[PDB]
Amino acid sequence: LPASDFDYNADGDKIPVSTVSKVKRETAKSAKKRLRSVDGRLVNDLAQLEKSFDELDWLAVVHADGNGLGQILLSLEKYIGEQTNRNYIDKYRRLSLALDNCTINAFKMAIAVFLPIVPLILGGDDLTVICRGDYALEFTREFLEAFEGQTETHDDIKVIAQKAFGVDRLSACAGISIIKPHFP
RNA sequence: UAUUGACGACCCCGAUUGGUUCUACUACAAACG
Repeated sequence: LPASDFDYNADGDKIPVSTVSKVKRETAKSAKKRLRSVDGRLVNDLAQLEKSFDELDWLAVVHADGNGLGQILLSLEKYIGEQTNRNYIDKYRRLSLALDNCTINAFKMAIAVFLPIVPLILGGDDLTVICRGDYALEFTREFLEAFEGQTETHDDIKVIAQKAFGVDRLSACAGISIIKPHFP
């Protein structure tokens, strides 16, 4: 885009930026708050990992994505049980909230493996975070074990998954880059 | 029953270990005000 505003690069030099880029950077402040608020152990900023954790020799972007919700929602009329509108809304709504809670709860469990971890996106059935490298396969194993364990026990998912796939759980998968800290 | 009647060199290397252990990329420049 054309330049419209000025902002500061990571070196702190003033640079030309678009109004798109400018409003994104303005909002990163409210984002970093909300992500940290999930758990006090979390680090607010990649800069704050660099402050608090100079020992790090590696870093890992984790990206994790929930599985099957789209096909369930495309078919949810089958799975609500009683074929009535009032039940559809309730089941649809609670299922959607339940997966957000499962992702949050599974995340607050998994971080016990470390806290040198910065969340980037954390909501719905979808997670991505910057971990301490050489703790991310273990954090993601623990997260995916805890995401299943959450969706097993979480009543609002349990019965639907049973009718959808014959087991009372959902699943998620993860990509784990594992990167040296200055790498893009 | 125990006689016949003297010659002649050999060995030339043999057995075994034949790799073992550590370091396997490290900082960077692009990420981050």
